[PDB]
Parts: sequence; structure tokens; C-alpha cells
Amino acid sequence: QSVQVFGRKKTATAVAHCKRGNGLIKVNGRPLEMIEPRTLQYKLLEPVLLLGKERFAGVDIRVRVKGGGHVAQIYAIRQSISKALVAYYQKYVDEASKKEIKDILIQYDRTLLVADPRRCESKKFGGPGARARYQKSY
Amino acid sequence: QPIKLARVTKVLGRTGSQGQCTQVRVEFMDDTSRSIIRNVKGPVREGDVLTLLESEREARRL
Amino acid sequence: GRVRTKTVKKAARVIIEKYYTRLGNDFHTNKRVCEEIAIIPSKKLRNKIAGYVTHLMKRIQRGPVRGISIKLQEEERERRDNYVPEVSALDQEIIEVDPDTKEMLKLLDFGSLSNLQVTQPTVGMNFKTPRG
Amino acid sequence: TEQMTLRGTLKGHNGWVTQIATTPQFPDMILSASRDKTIIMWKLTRDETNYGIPQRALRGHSHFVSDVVISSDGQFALSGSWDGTLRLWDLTTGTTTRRFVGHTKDVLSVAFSSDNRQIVSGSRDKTIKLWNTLGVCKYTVQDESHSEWVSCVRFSPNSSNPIIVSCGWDKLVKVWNLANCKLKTNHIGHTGYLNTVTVSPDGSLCASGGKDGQAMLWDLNEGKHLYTLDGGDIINALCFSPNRYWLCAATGPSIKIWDLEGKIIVDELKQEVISTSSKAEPPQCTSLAWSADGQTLFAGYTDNLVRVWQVTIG
Amino acid sequence: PVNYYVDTAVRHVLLRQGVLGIKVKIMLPWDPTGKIGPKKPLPDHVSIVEPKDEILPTTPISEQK
Amino acid sequence: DIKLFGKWSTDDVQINDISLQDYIAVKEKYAKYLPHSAGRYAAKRFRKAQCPIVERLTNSMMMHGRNNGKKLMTVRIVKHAFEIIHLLTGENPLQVLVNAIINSGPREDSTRIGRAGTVRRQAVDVSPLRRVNQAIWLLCTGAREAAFRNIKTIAECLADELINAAKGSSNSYAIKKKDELERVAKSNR
RNA sequence: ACGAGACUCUGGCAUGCUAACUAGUUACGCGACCGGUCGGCGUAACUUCUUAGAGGGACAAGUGGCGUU
Repeated sequence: QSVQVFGRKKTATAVAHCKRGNGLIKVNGRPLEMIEPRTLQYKLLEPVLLLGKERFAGVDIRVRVKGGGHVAQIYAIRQSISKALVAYYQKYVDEASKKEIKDILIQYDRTLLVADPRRCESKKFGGPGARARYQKSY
Repeated sequence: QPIKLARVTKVLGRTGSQGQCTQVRVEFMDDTSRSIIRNVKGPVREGDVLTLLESEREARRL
Repeated sequence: GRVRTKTVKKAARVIIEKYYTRLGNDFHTNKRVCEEIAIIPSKKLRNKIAGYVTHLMKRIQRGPVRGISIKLQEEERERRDNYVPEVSALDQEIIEVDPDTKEMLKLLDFGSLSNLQVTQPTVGMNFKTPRG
Repeated sequence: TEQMTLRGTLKGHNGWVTQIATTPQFPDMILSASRDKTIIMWKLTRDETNYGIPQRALRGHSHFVSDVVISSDGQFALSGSWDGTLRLWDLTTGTTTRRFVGHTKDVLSVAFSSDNRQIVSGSRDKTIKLWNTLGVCKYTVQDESHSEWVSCVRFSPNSSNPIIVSCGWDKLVKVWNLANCKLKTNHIGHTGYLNTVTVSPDGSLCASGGKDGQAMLWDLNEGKHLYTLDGGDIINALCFSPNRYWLCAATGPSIKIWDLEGKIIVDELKQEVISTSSKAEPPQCTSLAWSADGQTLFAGYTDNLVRVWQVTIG
Repeated sequence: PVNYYVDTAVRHVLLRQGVLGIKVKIMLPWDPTGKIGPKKPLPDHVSIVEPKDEILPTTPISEQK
Repeated sequence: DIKLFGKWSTDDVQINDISLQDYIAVKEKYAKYLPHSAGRYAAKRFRKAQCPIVERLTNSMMMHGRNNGKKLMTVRIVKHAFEIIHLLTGENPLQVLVNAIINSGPREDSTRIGRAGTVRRQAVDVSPLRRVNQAIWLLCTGAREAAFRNIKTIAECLADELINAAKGSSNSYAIKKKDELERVAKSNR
């Protein structure tokens, strides 16, 4: 089923297909325990063990990713996982524990549900960068 | 060199040649009856507590 | 800077002057009514005029607004000013009157009035403020 | 007169509740629409611990929801949104099966036939759109129609000949029969725009309110002022109860409930934010309703909650 | 609005003393439906339509057909 | 559990400054498994203190036009020396970190004060935020110069400076900077 | 009254809507494991996942502390 509601950061995005499966989370043919930077795995296991590894009781989540930058994909892959968990937990099951885990991860941080609207600004001529300008000649 | 407590209750204004300091009113927690003025350097929040060497210092006053 | 310019303020002033009853209590009703009866080219401007309409109406609940000349405000002012007690403040049994104004009354053919009372004159003539 | 005692409070929502739905076959679960673009099914506990918890929230609107209805079962619903759309939700699966668009601007209220076969939608474009449930854009009245917005349309809940009534912002109401699409009556007498008009479930007592600040009564089949009723200014909601002669009117930042025998107030309920100074305003009420059996009062407010009041006899 | 409400032409004049440069800038009034000025109104200005009168009988009355 | 890097316990920290835990926080709910959350606190004011101080470190030993844009390297290099202070002092690195932040944190500084004169300086009180900023700056300056051109690698020069600043030892470059600030505060009343 | 503002493209939510065969993930075997995993891709194919359209949305609108209130 496709209850995917984006989950984004910068120009990279993730779509978290969710179904009633095995409880194994897959990221485009590779497990979330093994990602190319080899450094942000804790950033990926943060949501699940923050809310509880016991929650996944036969739910197969495959996230497909596309965009620029690896770390830019992260903070959205995990956002997509949290969105898929929210959609699953809103579709049928109760809300009291949903609100409990939501409060816990909201006090944990804010980049698990709501995307960062930030983006790279254009560069203005007459300088090397958007805000930096060349040196003054005396 | 005795040290006591002081916490901000009124941000009187900004002082310094180029906005260096904040002239702020601070109360001593151990006495909760005295208000003194300090040209505290740095971003100051209304209600922060800091350990100080000085308990009687005053600066330029207007 | 969130200062609202003369365009927003003046358009809201004209709207509340003109369609005071047509307004609503919620901002989202206010923008809809404003867009109904005003040629406002863009969404942002009609939003800004609607928002100042909400703020002006909030100011209405406590008093008049200087630039507005609605008839209902005059009716409200004239109803508020229509207050009267059962006893006039000038209706009192004893009126303290100095001897000099008593002589003024007596030369005015009103020295026979028994409603007044003798208040003694001041001890001295120390009424000027000190000089310099 | 019955005391309206404190059952508790409901919280856990972030939007003004505008339309509150009660189904006269499920006194345990009811629907309520809130203008944070959502419509939510409650769970009713009816104990001192807590009033209840939301059950299922359905969202399909780009803008806020104005009015909602339920067709004949807690598995169906029809919801009108501020974007000018109508959506038929199938609450057996929590999805929308049909969409209805014949308007160019906002829709204030939607009506539905007591036989669940006619859809009536009142918009801001001075046009009332009447569809059949088959999906045919069947009719609108455009000859000397309402000259302003259509604030609300309500239908007779009694099994009888269908009879529509529509309140406009031109300080007038129009009662029509859709069998012949011929004007039946046009009423004036308020001193302001109307917001809600509801019909008692026999076509006898018609209630009107809004910026006039006074509830005004007509007969669906006679056409005359039934009585002059005095009440709080600005009626944000008014309606009868389809079990008893009580009329509940949401007037000002509070609500009144009256009888028609002698026109006296049984319980004046004010929800107040108390400030030590002149600092705020009371949370104003938006909608009033009774339960499925009509013994508990639900009030949808702008403080992001639906308040519940219980009958205890006091 | 200088894109449409203002129309501009630059030109040169070649006399026996030299060259004279002119610019002519003509503003177009508001003429919707008629093609003399731009169809769209000036974006920064607001106009409030005249009020619609009231008829408020103190005694409610009905209008049967 | 919310232990740092999943291996350093976070339910053991004691700032012991009466009321300063709002301006130096590693227990706060913003403290996460990793010190990497991308820059979002620098935009507004008094939000910088809501940062998990691990992030402020991994970005403060992150400077000098050769490191900017290499934050994953900073997170690896803080994992390094976190697991090294885990063994050098045999205690949780957060305890020595709060000790360093509570001692190295300056109180008195000297600044030019006056509208019409330029002769001398006046003593001023450095607020907690600026004090932690300049203390971490001195720590990072020492850690850069302690491994600059030197055979000593990172995570040990930083480690040495951290340990000999956390106990109050004046042998630290940061603590000697603190002493210099205090003495120039003495000499410009 | 000109300028500023307003304007316009927009960065940023379209889960709502017109809608792709130069776009794209899931109903049966194609080379492997008692049910899971492929950008040579499985018959079947829905707008969520990229483009580009209309409407909506954010207003110091809500609360608190200051302010010639």
C-alpha cells in the first residue's frame, strides 16, 4: 500500500512504501545498517529505538531514495520512515500511544515529521559568492 | 576574593564604544533585596545567573 | 519591520467606515468579505487589508478609531453619555461658602438663603509660589 | 429545566470545530468537522477519568471544512470544504468515493435529503447547486435568487415532501420546494446577515439567527413570524432538538437553551477565559448539538475542543 | 506596471550642429475593455464599491407568492 | 535510552553551577545519539544554547578554511577522543567536559568603555553564552596548535588539552588563557 | 501624488484538483531461498514518487511582557 507522504530534506527525497511484512526495513536494495557513508547508521536507528524496536511486528518498509548528497538523503529517509509509521498508526490503530510516541520524538527533535524548508540560494554577480564580494582595490 | 550570586532582572540598555556591553540590573539571590548595575559583556538573557568575583562594582552611569 | 503602510491602513479604514456591519469576527471571513466588495488586485494585499480590518475591529470593542466616522460609533458614544443618577451632584444640603461670596450673594438679593454654611477664611495670604 | 452539569473536557485537537455530527444509531461514536481541514470520529467513554479520545481522522481538503453530514450510517459521510468542493467519504474504509464541484468559490453549508438521494450545496456565488446522487449537475436557481452569499442550507429530517430553506447574507431567507423549482416564500425581518437556519423534524418550527442577534421563528407551511424571541446578540448557532421542545442557541461567547411554552432559560452556559485584567476574550462558541438520544449537549468552540455537558437533574 | 502602463521610445536627430537624443515616455490611462490603456488595473490601488442600502422593518413580514 | 553514540551514558552529568544548566546542556532532550543535526540553531537568538553542546564542539574543532564542509570527519574525530577519554581518565567524557566548561568558562574580561575617551579599559562580566563560546575557542585553538606540524595526531592533543583543562590544571593553554583574561581584568579595573 | 510599499517569478505544505506512452514504486512464474530480493526487469499500469496548471495557504491571525498603551 502507498500511504507515502513525501519525507524530504534539501533536494533529496525518500518514499517509504509500507506493508504488512517481516519487520525488516530496506533502503533501495540495502539494509539501513549498511549505508555508503558508514557514519549515519545511528541517525537511522534513532527513530525506531527511540519509539521502540518492539513496534515493528510484521511491517515491511521499503524506502526508495532519490536526490543529491548522501547526508541530504538522510534526515529524509528517516523522516520517510517516521511518516510511514505515522500513516500506519493513524490508519487503523489507536492514537493515545500514537500521541505518546509523537510527543517523545517531538521533544527528541523536530526533523522527524516536518521538513526543513531551507534551500540553496542563488549567487549574485559582482562577487565570488551570493553574499561575499570581491576585495576592494585601494 | 569572595564570590556570590547575581541574576538579571532588568536590561537597562546597551553600552560600549561599539555596542560592546549591556548595562543590566542584577539582584543578589542570597539577599533578594539589592539591585546593582553591571556592564555585562555578551548575550544576556533576562533571568540568567552568573558567579562573580565582584559584588559592588559600578561602571559609567547615565 | 511589520509596519502597515497607508495603503493597507487607509483601505481598511474606508472598509470599516463603509461596510462596518458587513465585517466578520474571524480573519478568514474578513478576507472573503473584503474580496467580495473591493478591487484588490492580489492575494497578499487583500490579506493585509483584511488583517488590519481584524485589528481595527479589535480596537473597536474598546473605543472609537480616529479615522473612522461610522454612525454606529456615534450612536454608541451618545448612549454611553446618556447616564444620569437619581440624585444630582449639585443637589446637596450644605454648601460651604466663604464670607466674601456671602456678601456677593447678599448684594444680589440672596442673603436670605439658609442652604449655605459659613466656612472660615484662610489664616494668611500665602498663595504665591516662591520666586526663582 | 434540567441542570447541565460538568462532565469534563475534551482536548487533543488543533482546530476550530465548526460542524458537529450526531448519528441517531450510534450514541457511542459521533463525527465532528474542524477547520484545520479535518473531520474526526470521537470515542465516548462517559466517565470521570476522561471524556474520550479521537478515533479516526479523515482529511481530503486543501482548505478548511465548513459543513459535514452523515447520509444514513457511520460508514458514510458528506463533507463540504472551504475550497468549494464536496466529498463523499466512505467511513467503512475511511476514503472518499465521489467528488462534487459546481461552484467557483467557497461553500458554506451542504444539505442532504432525508432519503439520502438529493445533495444541496450553498456557496458564496449566490447560487444553490442541487445534484442527484447519481452524479448529474441537475439544477441551480438564478432568477431573483439570493443577492449575497448563502450562509446555510438545511433539510427536513422528517420523512415527508422535501422542502428546502436557504439563508442569505442579504438579511433574507427563502423557502423553496424542489419538486417544481417554483418560489414558495421569501422572508425578511432580521436586522443583519443570517448564518444558520435549521428546521425541526416536522416542518413546523423554523429557527433563524446571525448578525441580527435575535432568534426569529417561522412556519414552513404558513409563512409568518411565530414569536419574537429575545436573546444574546450574534447567534453563531441555533437549532431545536429532535426529541423535545428545547431550542439551543449559541449566542455570543456562551449558549442559551430555551423552552417554547413560556420562553424561559433553563441553563445559561458560559465558557470563559478569566483574566485578572482586561487581557483576553471568552472562547466563543460556534456550534451546538444534542446527542443521539438528545440527553447530553455537545458544543463546538474556537478553542480547539468540543465541550460536553451532561444531564444530572439539579 | 512600467512594463505595460508606460510606453517608451528613444530616438536620434541629425542636424548640422550634431545629434539630439530624445526619449518619449507616454503613460497609458486605465482603459479596460477598449484597448487604449492596459486592461489590468494599477496593482497597488484599492477601490471600495458603494454601499448597498438596507430595508429593516421593525415588524417581521412574509412575502407569499 | 539516549546515551551518546550509544556508548557514553547521559544520565550522569552534574554541572554544579547552581543555575547554569540552561546555558550548558548535554542532558537536555535536544541531546541526541549523535552530535550531527545540521545547522538550525544559529539562525535565531538564545536558540544557540538549545544546541547539544556535542554539536557545538564538533563544529568548533571544525574551522580554518581546510575543514569547513567536512562535518562527517568532525563526527568521526569526536567519536575518536570520546572513546579515548573513556579510557584515559576511566570516566564518562561528559563529566570532564562539564568540568572543563565550568572552569575554563571566563567571568571577567576587559573592554573599551566610554563615549568620549579611548585611554584605558574597564572590567566587564562575560555572560555564560559568550564565556562558553570563547572557552571552546581557546580549547580548539590549543588543540589545533598542539597537533599543528607536530607528530601528535588529533584526538590526543585535543584529549590532553581537555583533560588538563577539566581538572583546573593551569598547565593547559586554555586555562592559561583564562588566567590571562582574569589578570588583565585585574590590571584594567 | 511619484518613490518605498504594493507588483511578479518565486525558495518553501498541494497528502485536494484537471494528468503523461520524452515521468514513475507494489496482484502470477523469466538466472536463485523453508514466503524475502534485481535501472537486462514479471504478465499487468496510478498520480503518492520527477515536470507544469487552477485554486488555496501566512495575517504580527492567536497568547504573554513592554510601549505617549
